[PDB]
Amino acid sequence: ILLQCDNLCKRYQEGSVQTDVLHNVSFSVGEGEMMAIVGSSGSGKSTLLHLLGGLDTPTSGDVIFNGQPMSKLSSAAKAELRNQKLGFIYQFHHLLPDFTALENVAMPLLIGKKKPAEINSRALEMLKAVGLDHRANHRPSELSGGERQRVAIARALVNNPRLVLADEPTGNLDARNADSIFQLLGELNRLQGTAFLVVTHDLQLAKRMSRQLEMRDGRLTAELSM
Amino acid sequence: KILLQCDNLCKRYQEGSVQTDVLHNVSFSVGEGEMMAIVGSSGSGKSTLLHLLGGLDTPTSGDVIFNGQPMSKLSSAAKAELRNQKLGFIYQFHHLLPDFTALENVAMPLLIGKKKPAEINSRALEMLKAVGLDHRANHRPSELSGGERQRVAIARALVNNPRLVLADEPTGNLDARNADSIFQLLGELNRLQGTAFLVVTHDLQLAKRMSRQLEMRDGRLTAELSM
Amino acid sequence: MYQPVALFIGLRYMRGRAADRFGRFVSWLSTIGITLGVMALVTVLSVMNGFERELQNNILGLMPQAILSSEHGSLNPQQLPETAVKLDGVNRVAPITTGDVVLQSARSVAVGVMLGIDPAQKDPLTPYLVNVKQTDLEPGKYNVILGEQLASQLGVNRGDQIRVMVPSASQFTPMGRIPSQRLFNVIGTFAANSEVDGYEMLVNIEDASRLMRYPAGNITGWRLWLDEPLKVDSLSQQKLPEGSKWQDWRDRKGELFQAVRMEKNMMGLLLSLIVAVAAFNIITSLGLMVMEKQGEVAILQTQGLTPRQIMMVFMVQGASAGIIGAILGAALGALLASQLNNLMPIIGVLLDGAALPVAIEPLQVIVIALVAMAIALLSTLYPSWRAAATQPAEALRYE
Amino acid sequence: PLSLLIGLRFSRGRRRGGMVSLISVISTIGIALGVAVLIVGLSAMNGFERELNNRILAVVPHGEIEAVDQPWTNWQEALDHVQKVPGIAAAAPYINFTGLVESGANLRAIQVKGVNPQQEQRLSALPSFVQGDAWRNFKAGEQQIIIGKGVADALKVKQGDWVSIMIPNSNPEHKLMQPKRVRLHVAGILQLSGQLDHSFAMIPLADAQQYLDMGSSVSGIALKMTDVFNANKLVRDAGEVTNSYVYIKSWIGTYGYMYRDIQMIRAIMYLAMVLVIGVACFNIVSTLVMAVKDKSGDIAVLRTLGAKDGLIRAIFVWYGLLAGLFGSLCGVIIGVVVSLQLTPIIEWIEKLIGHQFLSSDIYFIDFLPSELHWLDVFYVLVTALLLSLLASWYPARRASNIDPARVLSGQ
Ligand SMILES: [Mg+2]
Ligand SMILES: [Mg+2]
Repeated sequence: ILLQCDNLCKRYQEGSVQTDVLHNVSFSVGEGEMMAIVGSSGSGKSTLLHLLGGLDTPTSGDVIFNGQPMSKLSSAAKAELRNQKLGFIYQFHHLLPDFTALENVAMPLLIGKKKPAEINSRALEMLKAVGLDHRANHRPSELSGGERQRVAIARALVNNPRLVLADEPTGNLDARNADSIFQLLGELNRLQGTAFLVVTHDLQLAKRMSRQLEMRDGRLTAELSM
Repeated sequence: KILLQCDNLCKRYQEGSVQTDVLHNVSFSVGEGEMMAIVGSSGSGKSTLLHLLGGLDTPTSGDVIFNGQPMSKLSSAAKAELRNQKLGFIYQFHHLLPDFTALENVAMPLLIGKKKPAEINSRALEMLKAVGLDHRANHRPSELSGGERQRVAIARALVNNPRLVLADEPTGNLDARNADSIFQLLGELNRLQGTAFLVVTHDLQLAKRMSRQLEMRDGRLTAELSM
Repeated sequence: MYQPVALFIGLRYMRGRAADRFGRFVSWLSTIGITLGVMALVTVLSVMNGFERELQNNILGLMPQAILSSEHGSLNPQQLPETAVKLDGVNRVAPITTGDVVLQSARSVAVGVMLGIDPAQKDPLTPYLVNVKQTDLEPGKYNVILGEQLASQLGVNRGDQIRVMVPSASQFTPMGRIPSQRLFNVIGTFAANSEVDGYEMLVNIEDASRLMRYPAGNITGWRLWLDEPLKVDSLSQQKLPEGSKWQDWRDRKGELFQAVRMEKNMMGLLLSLIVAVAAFNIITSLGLMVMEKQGEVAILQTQGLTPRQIMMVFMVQGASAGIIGAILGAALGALLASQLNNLMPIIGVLLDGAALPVAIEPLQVIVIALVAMAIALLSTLYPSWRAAATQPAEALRYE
Repeated sequence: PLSLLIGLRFSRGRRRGGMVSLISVISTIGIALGVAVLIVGLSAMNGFERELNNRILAVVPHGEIEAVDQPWTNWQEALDHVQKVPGIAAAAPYINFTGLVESGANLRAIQVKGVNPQQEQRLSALPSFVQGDAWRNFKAGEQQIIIGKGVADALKVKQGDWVSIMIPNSNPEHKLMQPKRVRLHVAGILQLSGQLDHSFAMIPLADAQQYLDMGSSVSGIALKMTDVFNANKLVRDAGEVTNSYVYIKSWIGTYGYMYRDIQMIRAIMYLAMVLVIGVACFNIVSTLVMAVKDKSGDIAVLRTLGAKDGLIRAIFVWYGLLAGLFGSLCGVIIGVVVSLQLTPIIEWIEKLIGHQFLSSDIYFIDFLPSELHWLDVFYVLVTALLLSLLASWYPARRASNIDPARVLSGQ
């Protein structure tokens, strides 16, 4: 067991109306198990995956990672976790603007203080894996739309996390990087015991994860019946 | 019978480190009431090209002619004139006013044109219902989710009925639902109204709806789609 | 690159993107403000210290500043030995017989004071004497030296002797308290660049004692040089162990004392205004910067950085900015302070103040810089903690 | 109006509820503080000149026209008609001589002065508030003499007695004529700041009748410079109206090394005020420019939507106008309150003791506030509003000029 949801509900209300998002979410992602999430815009996928991590306080639920809830973890403990076990990717991915692609990819390692040489070599390892070594000297501003997304993916997977949460990892890219990056994740899981949980809209390859769930305005329907 | 006109539209970004060329002698045309689609790989230079097409990035060694008058030709007031009634540009990583709700953002081209209180409200809501998020007309971009803000941007682009509509992946952050429905919307727009379209997209199932789908090929737009 | 993440992140943020002109000189506004504040404070403090020194030396230095004695006179051993005479400041011991006198002259009658100094010891006025033997000055039948503002102008001039009177004397009670008077001889004319000339004169030691009351060999008290005559109030308030009355210069130049007190008070008020405005700018700018970078903070927090480390990330930038600002301000303030004498083309015609500067590096300059350091550190500390508590998703949504 | 709506929305907060953003409130507070400190400093500075020629300079004569030939040269008819020049309007005569006080007490030397009854108030400020009201009406006959807190304090009596000075050494010529005028009682006593009460005595004018002075011709005096600083050395090319014999004595510069202090203090004051102004202006400008730069993103969206230069200019004009107006109002109110009611704020921590800012300051003022409003607050308000508008305008123009798509990606 890696993920554990017990009626993970949420709702945003600033004082105007009660805008419910989710109703009693419950599932699990097995160690070294892939899954895919499908649905329509506004369903609440991104909010759900934010809740899965320690990056949004749930209203009436909890998430257990390795037999220990997220709000359980202290701030230092959550910082501990985010370096070696979290491979979260951001929709509208956000990157440090004053740091080039190489440094952004190397930041998890710098925070872990691995080594100068190891950090550089491994940042470049993963950058070549994603395939933007030609734009390793460009800051996010100078980078185009897709190469920054690939930089975010590499930063997520540079440190070899146990679990990889994603928000449309390949939705701003042609079939090239979509298919190639699915190949990359596919080898990752069967070369390394890393599980994946990716939200995507491209239904041709959504079944690569297999067991593709369907977020449906609260609860993740097991069937893909729309 | 001409709306867009490129004569060796070249560009290059260089801050003093290296010469990072983007485009090499771009040349094509988009006919009045003619659809087109652009395809290619990431980093080709589609977004930079479409920025050049408008008066929103200075070309290096080329020019763009709209209605028989270049873009750098237009004065600042003249370009502001143009952008209200003829430009329907959509932004990749679309940027919206954060302190203004969706309704006001959609109505901004009209407010800038000072149409009417009543007409502006009715027509903002017209286009919002067209894109189909009436239940998020009171949410600011921050409160809006990822896709509804994109649809808000599309509605803002098409609220004022522009002659030409430039797009940067209008439907790449949305499921097949809004992709197909919004292509239906643009399709009626062209054949109900003499508006041309030029959309950059990665979904190749529907890229041929525009027909004559070109291929951005790291400089020059290859006529065929041979990768 | 650098092993410490906080230092690297802070330095990179300090460098900035530098879009066109280093962010149109907007990125370094914090350092600019620190520099301006430090420069202004240093210049003001140096000029005020110079003013105080000028008043202390060029005016009050020559004239007597304090005297102690007993009721109407001292005793045979000067009423006391040198012991229990030193209380505060740089005090020099010298017998004196100060007393107001009337210097009647043929050309015009005038009044003034005198000093009963001895030829053996020096005084502020000894180097100013010209064409006279100050060192070899015996009584010579009550010989005196005075002039260059009284004898030369509106007086009997050098030579021909002059009259000297002491109203405080009871010689013959029957008439209207006839004072003690005698003819004195002039052997020189001191030239002075202060108020001393025209109001003061020099007499041999013990001649004033013989002329006045009380036994010969005694004096009217002892001169006491003060390190801070500007603040002589504290000395006057304190009572010396012997119980002798504390005379002071304020009994004569009270107007100057009150004027300088008021001027210093209101200048301190102006300095307070300067400090308040500068500190407000420091807090405002640094806090708004730290709050501006909340999105980057959120991105950083989700990948292993603790709330206690981002605080260091911002404190590094704050300390670097404060260091640059303080050093630049100190240098510029020192230069401006030691450049104020000139640059008065037309204002100097009627305002010949010259803004006498004194750059006191040891303490005043450094304390300002350290205070700026502390203020910047705290200002970068608090907002950083405030922004480190918000959930990253909430911050990245509004961003 | 579109511009006002956009400006107000931009000046709104990032979250619902509070309708004020952090940056806008901060800029408002900064502007208010700058205006308040400027008002206080200018008021104190103006009060400096208000008090300088009111209690420390008016007492001292502003000039003198003494010469070595009084009859018909400095004393043509009644006096030299120096009133012709408009610089001054009260000359009056002036006679000075020395004397001693004989009262069987601590004898003191006094340089006495001659003053004309129903006069000497248009000349100097020595006539001051005192219990002996209507004293001038009692000054006549050359008998009664008024002294300060000098020989009066030295002697063990006051106006309650009639002890006479009995000037025993009134020798205009070296030969001891010494006409001892005795039984000159005093019914009024005056007090002045610090010293020189020991050498003041009021004698009715034309005292030469019995003091053996020669005739009704006396030394005289003139040159009551109203604008003393601007009148400094202004007698150059002037003063010939006196037609005196020898070069007249100088203006208050004769008692030099105090006027030197005055000028030096004024210079330091100007320096400090300039520093205050610079610091406040820099703070305001920096805050406004930083805020506008932070709001640069939306300008590109407006420009690409078709917005013209006029709307962009008007939006930030309204923003700056609102911020400056509210901040200036608050600052004006607080500064006026402080300046008008600063001195009355006497800390009661110690009952009429210390205060750490008041000591040996009697007949002067601890602080020196003077609010010459309706001519100085207007300048501060105008300068603040200007600075605000210029700071708002300058970056908005630059952002609008930049290709909108370029700034949307770069910044
Ligand atoms: Mg999302
Ligand atoms: Mg693009």
